[PDB]
Amino acid sequence: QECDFTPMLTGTPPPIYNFKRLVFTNCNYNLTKLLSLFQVSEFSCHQVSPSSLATGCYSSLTVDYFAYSTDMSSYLQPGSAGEIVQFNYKQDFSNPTCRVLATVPQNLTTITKPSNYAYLTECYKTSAYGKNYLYNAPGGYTPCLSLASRGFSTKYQSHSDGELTTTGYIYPVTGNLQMAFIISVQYDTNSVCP
Amino acid sequence: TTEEEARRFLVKFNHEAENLSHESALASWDYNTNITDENAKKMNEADNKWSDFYKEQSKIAQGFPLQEIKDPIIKLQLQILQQNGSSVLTAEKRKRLSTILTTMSTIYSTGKVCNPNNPQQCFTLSGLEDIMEKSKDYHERLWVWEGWRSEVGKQLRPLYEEYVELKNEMARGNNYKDYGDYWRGDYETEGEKGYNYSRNYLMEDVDRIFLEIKPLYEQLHAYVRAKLMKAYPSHISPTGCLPAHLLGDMWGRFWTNLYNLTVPLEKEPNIDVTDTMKKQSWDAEKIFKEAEKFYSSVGLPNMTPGFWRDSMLTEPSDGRQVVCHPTAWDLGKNDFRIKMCTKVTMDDFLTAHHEMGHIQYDMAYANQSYLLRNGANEGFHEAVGEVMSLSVATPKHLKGMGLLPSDFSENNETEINFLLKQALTIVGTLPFTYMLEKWRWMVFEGKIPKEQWMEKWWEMKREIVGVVEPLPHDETYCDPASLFHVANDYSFIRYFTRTILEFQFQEALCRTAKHQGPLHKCDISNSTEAGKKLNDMLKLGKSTPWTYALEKIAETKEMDAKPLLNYFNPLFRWLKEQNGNSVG
Ligand SMILES: *[C@@H]1O[C@H](CO[C@@H]2O[C@@H](C)[C@@H](O)[C@@H](O)[C@@H]2O)[C@@H](O)[C@H](O)[C@H]1NC(C)=O
Ligand SMILES: *[C@@H]1O[C@H](CO)[C@@H](O)[C@H](O)[C@H]1NC(C)=O
Ligand SMILES: *[C@@H]1O[C@H](CO)[C@@H](O)[C@H](O)[C@H]1NC(C)=O
Ligand SMILES: *[C@@H]1O[C@H](CO)[C@@H](O)[C@H](O)[C@H]1NC(C)=O
Ligand SMILES: *[C@@H]1O[C@H](CO)[C@@H](O)[C@H](O)[C@H]1NC(C)=O
Ligand SMILES: *[C@@H]1O[C@H](CO)[C@@H](O)[C@H](O)[C@H]1NC(C)=O
Ligand SMILES: *[C@@H]1O[C@H](CO)[C@@H](O)[C@H](O)[C@H]1NC(C)=O
Ligand SMILES: *[C@@H]1O[C@H](CO)[C@@H](O)[C@H](O)[C@H]1NC(C)=O
Ligand SMILES: *[C@@H]1O[C@H](CO)[C@@H](O)[C@H](O)[C@H]1NC(C)=O
Ligand SMILES: [Zn+2]
Repeated sequence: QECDFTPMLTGTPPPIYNFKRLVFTNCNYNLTKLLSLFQVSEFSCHQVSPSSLATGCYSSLTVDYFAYSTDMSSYLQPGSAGEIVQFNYKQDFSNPTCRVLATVPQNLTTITKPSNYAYLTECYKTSAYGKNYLYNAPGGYTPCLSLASRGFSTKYQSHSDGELTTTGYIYPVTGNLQMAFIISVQYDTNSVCP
Repeated sequence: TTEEEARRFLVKFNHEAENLSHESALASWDYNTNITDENAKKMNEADNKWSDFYKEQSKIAQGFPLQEIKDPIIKLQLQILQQNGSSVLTAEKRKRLSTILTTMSTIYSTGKVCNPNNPQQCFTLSGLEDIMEKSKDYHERLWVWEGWRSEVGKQLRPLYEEYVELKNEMARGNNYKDYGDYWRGDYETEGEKGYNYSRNYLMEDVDRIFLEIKPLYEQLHAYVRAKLMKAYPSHISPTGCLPAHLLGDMWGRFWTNLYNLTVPLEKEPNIDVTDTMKKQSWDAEKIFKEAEKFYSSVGLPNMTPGFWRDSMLTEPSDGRQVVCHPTAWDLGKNDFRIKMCTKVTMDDFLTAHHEMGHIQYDMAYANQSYLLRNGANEGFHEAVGEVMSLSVATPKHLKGMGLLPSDFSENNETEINFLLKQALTIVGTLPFTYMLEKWRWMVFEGKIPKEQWMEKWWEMKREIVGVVEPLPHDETYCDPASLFHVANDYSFIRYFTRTILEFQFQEALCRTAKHQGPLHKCDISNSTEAGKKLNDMLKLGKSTPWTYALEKIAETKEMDAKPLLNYFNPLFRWLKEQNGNSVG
């Protein structure tokens, strides 16, 4: 039996700090038909060839997708330290993974366009001695997710719960919608096969 | 306890300040890059909100006596809030002081000097300064010099006399001896063993540093005088002081403009890469990405995406009015920007690195408490900025980038010309700064009575700087008030220390990079070890004594002029042979 990539083809893709994760097990997947629906701009895979990803039996498959501008590709790379890799999303390289940056074409009408591209610029605790920053675990969520869920109306707007403080940066989306996918494979490994 | 209450008060102060300061800074930025009436009024309302909050919070910090505070950081932040300042004056005197300050600033800003023989030709400050910076005629410079001295500075004497007494009254109200002591207190710290510094100790420190530096200035002064004697025959004595109006600028602050008549050999052509930059199709974005690449090569972080999206790097094409002055902005909540209208030239190439050095220093201590996000003292930020432009300007860096051909030939003549130009810019201004601050300190203290302000001033001008006035000036004149920093109430010692520190940093960064040969040929690029020990000092902010921060990088607690003399060793050795026995 196969599995549907329809949940990632409907609705408005979430922002980077609130990315959406799909887990697939015991499915006959077709990756060649998924990337054909997008205008793939970048495909960089670690510990697996881009062609080698499409074939082979894995124990589990994971897809973390969010809305992310392609010109910010340099801030999502390994070895780069910044707000994106610390307060928003830190890729886990323990398992074979690939990162895809693709632009949604006009044909895809089931994907709604979010009003703005948004991310976090800081997430910390405050004390008389300064700021104690909080950093994401590889593949995990920011501790300031509950505060960020209130939404940001302007750039560098901050939300505070008395202990945690978070700041958000937003900017309007121009043209088509640019999306980011992180595909991780985990190795019984006969569950998920092409 | 009192310390726990101080800690929670500071926690809530930080919480509110982090929002109010960014709002004020954003309003100011929106005004500066887009000049209009609405932007000005929004800037004013944001500034008023911040000022009211800060005053109401400072009224609360007075309830925590510092004798019961032990932590060196809570006490440090409470010392900043508890300051009174001009609020110690008796209501009427504060308004009178504000009126005097505005009157002096307006009088300076509205200078106007007319030609004695051509009354139709009247020049403002800018067109008058352009005359001094390019003229080569004795009387044409002399009438400009005397006119500016007797037009703007002559009417600031009655205001300056009252300014001195009101500033002394408020400083004595702030538990100081005088206003010069108030200014000197910016260098005072507390420490355990040798990390403490006094405001009664800066005077002798700068005195001994100037005594160390004076033998180089004597050689440079003798060389410049020997060349000027040929430039202006029959007006300069073979062994006398240099006339005041012939030293390039209005006040003789910098001797750079003398380079054209002081260059050792006109045959040797200076390095210029503006033509190559235009030929390779460079832009503002390419210049700033090259600067970011240079700073990343030594292990410092890259720029935030908001820096690239929000900063203004070129003059707008929409015709918006912009205050075009190169500035670096730390607006608050992880928001760093640069405002400069760049062109494709070498000077802009160096200023990009300077401003990015400012930005990197700002990014370093971004996690400190609000009141402790500054340099260790007033000279650290500019020294850090300039120590990068020191390394960038080297032909080794340009050759590595490819901005000049790899077949470029480096001979000792070019090294001597480069060192001489730098000494004209750098060494030639230290005596001016030293004597100006010394005169101000003596005036505020009271060692110079009001009846002999000029008699002493020019006297010092002949003993420290070696400069003689062209015309006698009575006590109706106030020549030092003719300067910007004097009429506009600015401290001037910042420029004396920020040079002494500068080279003290550079040598420390060239010993760690394992540099071989002369110090002026040192490039710290592709050296993560130098960046590590640099960021060790940059991360401290204002939380430590500036002596501890100085030791973190330069491995010394005391400012020394030996690195500055070591930088200019080849020039000194050449100048000694050129002058012979003419020094004096
Ligand atoms: C502010 O940051 C200080 C130093 O930064 C931290 O330590 C260095 C060694 C690195 O690990 C760096 O990534 C860290 O950010 C802290 O020592 C200091 O405690 C911080 N301020 C507060 C209030 O916690
Ligand atoms: C996967 O989808 C592509 C889309 O064109 C199709 O050509 C291919 O046959 C599919 N492979 C399968 C179902 O194994
Ligand atoms: C799909 O996109 C193509 C290329 O833009 C266009 O020609 C075609 O009409 C689109 N189809 C639909 C159903 O919108
Ligand atoms: C400049 O300020 C005016 C004030 O009305 C504003 O409308 C305009 O958008 C601003 N220009 C910009 C941001 O380019
Ligand atoms: C500031 O003035 C107040 C009285 O208005 C005084 O209690 C306080 O000690 C002064 N602060 C300092 C630091 O001297
Ligand atoms: C530091 O304090 C000691 C002892 O009080 C004093 O002798 C010394 O002069 C101080 N250091 C400086 C640099 O002023
Ligand atoms: C020095 O000469 C150069 C040409 O080599 C000229 O551009 C510059 O303006 C001159 N400077 C002065 C102060 O005369
Ligand atoms: C730094 O190293 C890189 C690669 O190792 C080289 O291309 C570059 O020229 C070097 N920079 C300098 C200023 O020598
Ligand atoms: C440069 O060195 C040469 C020999 O290499 C020497 O003859 C010449 O005098 C030197 N010139 C200067 C300006 O120091
Ligand atoms: Zn600067």
